[PDB]
Amino acid sequence: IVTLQGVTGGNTFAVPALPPGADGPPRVDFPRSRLRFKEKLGEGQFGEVHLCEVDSPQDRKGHPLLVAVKILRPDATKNARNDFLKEVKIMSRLKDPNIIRLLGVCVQDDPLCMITDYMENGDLNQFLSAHQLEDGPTISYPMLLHVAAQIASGMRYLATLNFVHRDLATRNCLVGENFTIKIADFGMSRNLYAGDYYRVAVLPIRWMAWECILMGKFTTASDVWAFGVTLWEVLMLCRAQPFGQLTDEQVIENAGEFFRDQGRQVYLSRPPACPQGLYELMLRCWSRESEQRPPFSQLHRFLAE
Repeated sequence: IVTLQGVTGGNTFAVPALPPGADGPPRVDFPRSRLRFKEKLGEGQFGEVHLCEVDSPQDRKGHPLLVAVKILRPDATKNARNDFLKEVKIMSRLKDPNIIRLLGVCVQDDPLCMITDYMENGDLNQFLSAHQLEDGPTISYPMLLHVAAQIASGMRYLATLNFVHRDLATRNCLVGENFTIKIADFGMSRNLYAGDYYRVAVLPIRWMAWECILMGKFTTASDVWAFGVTLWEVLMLCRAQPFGQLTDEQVIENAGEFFRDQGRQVYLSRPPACPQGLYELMLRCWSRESEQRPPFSQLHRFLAE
């Protein structure tokens, strides 16, 4: 019923009817000549996402600035251009330390470009999956909770705006110096994460709540379910895929069992690094009834303290 993929490949947010801006993007277009291509993160139907460096960004500090660049095709239809510009207005509202920010745009010419901040160490799945827990590089358990706490605060902020992410996961959490986290939305565009999506729509079924799969009902409570799975990833140091032993069909089968709720379902097991109390809170995010799932305000309080 619902497609989540945006025009340039990434996933889009579910947003209320937004008042016209009267906050917003920069009034001046970003000089394209200042974008040095580095890599192609992913692609969509009418565009692509690039990683680019920027020299002398005054117009981490000493090194060059990494940025993601959404690029619409020059031959994009008027509907595609309107969709891209809907994404712009949404990303222009995002102003939080743990959320990516719209840094510039290139509208007055072709192709349409969206410049957003990008973190130094790429996404958290690739970075964390190489670490091991302290008794390759190592990470402490307090630093893990520090990562999870930032993700909670990011969603808490999105919750205050009535935004719904609909594709939260470690692959959409960007990491930089000192385990600074910024939530983003590029993973859906990446070949590297195809296994995380089921073709139909193309959906991240392993992170979706049962009502997203069986009714297409995405809400803040369904982002809490995804945050539950994401927290599980972090405490597993991103070593395995959620329900990785199951096929994509068995994952939909399992969603029906969450709905039937007769004990035939299976939940993710407690990660070795996870205390009992944190696992219990993790399980509350997977409650059958949306209302029984914790709010991000309460998740942020537990993880920060």
